Amino acid sequence: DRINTVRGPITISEAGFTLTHEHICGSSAGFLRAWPEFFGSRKALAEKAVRGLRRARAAGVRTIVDVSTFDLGRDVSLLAEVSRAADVHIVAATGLWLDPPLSMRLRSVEELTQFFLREIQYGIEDTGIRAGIIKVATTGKVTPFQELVLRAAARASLATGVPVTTHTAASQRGGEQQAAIFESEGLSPSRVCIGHSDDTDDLSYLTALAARGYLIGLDSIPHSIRSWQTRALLIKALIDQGYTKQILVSNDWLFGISSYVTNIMDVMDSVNPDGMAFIPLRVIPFLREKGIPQETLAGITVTNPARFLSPTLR
Amino acid sequence: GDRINTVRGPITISEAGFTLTHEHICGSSAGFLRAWPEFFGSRKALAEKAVRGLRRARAAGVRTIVDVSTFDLGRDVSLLAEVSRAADVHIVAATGLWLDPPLSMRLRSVEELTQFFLREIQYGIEDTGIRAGIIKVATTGKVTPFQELVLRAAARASLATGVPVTTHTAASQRGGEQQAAIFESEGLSPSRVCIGHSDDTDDLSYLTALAARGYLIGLDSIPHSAIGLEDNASASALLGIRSWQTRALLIKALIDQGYTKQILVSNDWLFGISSYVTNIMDVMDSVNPDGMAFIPLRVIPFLREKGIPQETLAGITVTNPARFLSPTL
Ligand SMILES: C[As](C)(=O)[O-]
Ligand SMILES: C[As](C)(=O)[O-]
Ligand SMILES: [Zn+2]
Ligand SMILES: [Zn+2]
Ligand SMILES: [Zn+2]
Ligand SMILES: [Zn+2]
Repeated sequence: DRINTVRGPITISEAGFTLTHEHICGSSAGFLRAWPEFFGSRKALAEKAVRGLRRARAAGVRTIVDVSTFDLGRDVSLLAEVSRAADVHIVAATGLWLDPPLSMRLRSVEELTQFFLREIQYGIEDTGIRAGIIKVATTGKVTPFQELVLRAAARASLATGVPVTTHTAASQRGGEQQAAIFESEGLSPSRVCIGHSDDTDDLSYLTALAARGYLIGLDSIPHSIRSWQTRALLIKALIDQGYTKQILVSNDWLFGISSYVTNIMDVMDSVNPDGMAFIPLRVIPFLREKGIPQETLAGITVTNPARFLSPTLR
Repeated sequence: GDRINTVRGPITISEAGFTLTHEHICGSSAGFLRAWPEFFGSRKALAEKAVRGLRRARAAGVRTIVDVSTFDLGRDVSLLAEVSRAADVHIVAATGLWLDPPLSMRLRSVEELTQFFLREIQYGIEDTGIRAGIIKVATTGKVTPFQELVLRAAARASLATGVPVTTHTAASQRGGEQQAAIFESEGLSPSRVCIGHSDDTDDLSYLTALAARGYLIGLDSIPHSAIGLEDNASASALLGIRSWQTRALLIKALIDQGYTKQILVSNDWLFGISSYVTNIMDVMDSVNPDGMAFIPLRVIPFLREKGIPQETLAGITVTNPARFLSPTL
C-alpha cells in the first residue's frame, strides 16, 4: 500500500512513471562529506542533480529509485534535498554493493540482516528516512561474503516485504547463482529484480528467469560496444514472449561519480546528454515505433514498478 | 612553529604535556559510526565510554592523545571533539589513509591525494573546521602501487605544512625501511616521520638503524598481548603473544643504545572497534583494563624500576612528542 521515500511515505498511485535503478551520486561511504570539492562542491552537485531530475520530470518521470547503498556513498540528506527541489519522489536503498569496508566485510549474516533491517524499519543514519529497497551485488559465481549479503537481504525482505534488486555481470549469467541463493532462503522471485540484465544477448537466460517469476532489470540501456537500440530490443523480445509484467527499465545514470577515474562523469554526459531522460525520450518512442502499444509501455513503466516496490509478502 | 592543531583548536606546544602519540577513540570505517551506531551500543554509549577512559588517563597524568584514525578508519572528528572537551584531554586528529581505502580513494592520483590531505590540514575536516595535526599512512609487506602514492602525497603535504607523518608497519616485515626510502626520495626529513608499531619486533638492528637516521620510533602497542588467549585465533593474530614487558623492554633497549630522543611510546588503545571480529573490544578490555592509562600506570613504573631516570622518561613522554608534533619545515 505505501512506499517509503526520502520525503516520507507515498501511496502506490502517487509513484507514477518510475525509474527503478538510478543514482544521484556514485561514490563511497563518507566521501561526499569528507571531500565535496571532488565534485566542485556539494552545492554544485546538488544543483546538477536538481536540473537533471527536473528534466526527467518534464519527460514524464515521477519517481526514481536510488539504488546507492552505504558503500556507494549514499547521502540520503542530499537525496532529500534534491527530491524536494525537483519535486521527484526518490526511494532510497539499503544493502551492500561491491566496495564494503572492513567493518562490513567482517560481519556475520545475522549482523548484516540487523543493519539492513535498521535502514528499512528505523531509518538511515539519524535522518528518520527509511529505505524502500535492498540493493545487492555479486561478481563471478558469488564470493563467500556476497553470499552472506544476499542471504541477509533475503531475510530483511522477508521481514518487511521490501523488494531486493541486484547488480550482476549478465555476460557471466550471474543472475542464476543469485536466484539459487534467494530461493534457498524462501524468498519469492516476485520480490527480486535481477539487474544489469541488458548487458547480454542471451535471451534464453532472461526468459528462464522471467518464467520463474523474477523481475528483469533492463537498466543500463544508454551505457554504450553494443548499441542502445540492441539493448532496447531485449525489452521487445520479452514483451513478445508474454513477460511484460516481468520487465523493469532504467538508465542507471548518475549526476556525480567518484568511484571511478577522474572526469568519467564528463565522458558519460557527452555520450548520453539526455541523462535520466534517455529512457522516456529515446527508448519509449523507439519501442512505439516498433509497434509496442501505449498500454504495454505504461504497464512497464508505471504498473510494474508499483507492484515491485509496494511492500508485500504475497 | 610552536602551535599545533587539536580538535578544540590550536594550542601552544607547552600545553601538550604528557602525550600518547598513537591512539584511537574508535577503530571503524568511513561512514560506519553514523550509519550503524548500535553496533557500539549507541553513539552516546561510545562517547561515554571514551570519556571515562580519557578521564582515567588524565588522572594518571596524560594531557594529550594523538588519534591516528584516518578517513578509512572511520574517524568521526565531531566525536573526537565531544570527548576531548568532556574529558578535558587534548586530541590531535589525523589525515592520511590507512589500509582500507574505498574505491573513491583507491582510484585517485598522487596529486589528488595531496590535495585531500592538504584540505584536512589547512582548511578542515569535513564541514567541522577542525584541522588535522598529523598525517597517518599505512603499508603492509612490500608497498603496493597505491600505498606508494599515499606515502608520496603524505610527504608532499608534510613538506608544504610542517605537519608530521606517522606510519603503520608490519614490523616483522621490517616495513619501515621501504617507507623511509620513499619518504627520503621525496625530500622529507626523517625527523618529521614516526615509524609505527615498531614494538611488534625484537629486531634491535632494524630499530636502531632507523633511529640512527633520525626517524622517530613508535613503540606504540605496549599492552597488546594475547598471552593466556592462545586458544583465540583472532585475538592472537591481532595482539601477538609477546608480553607487554617484552614490548616495554624495547624502550630501555633504545635508550641504552643512545636513542632516547627518537622514542615515542603509546598504547594504541581504542574505545570501540568495528573493523575486526565482533567481541574483539571486550577481549582487549579484559587483557588491559587500564586502557590508555596503561603507559603511565604500568609501563612508566616498570621502566623506573629498571633504573631509567625520571628525566629520561619525561623526555620521552613529553619532550619527544612536542618536538615531533610542532610543525617544522
Ligand atoms: C554503480 As553501477 C555501474 O554498478 O550501476
Ligand atoms: C587500527 As591499528 C591495529 O593499525 O593501530
Ligand atoms: Zn551495478
Ligand atoms: Zn547502479
Ligand atoms: Zn596500525
Ligand atoms: Zn592504531
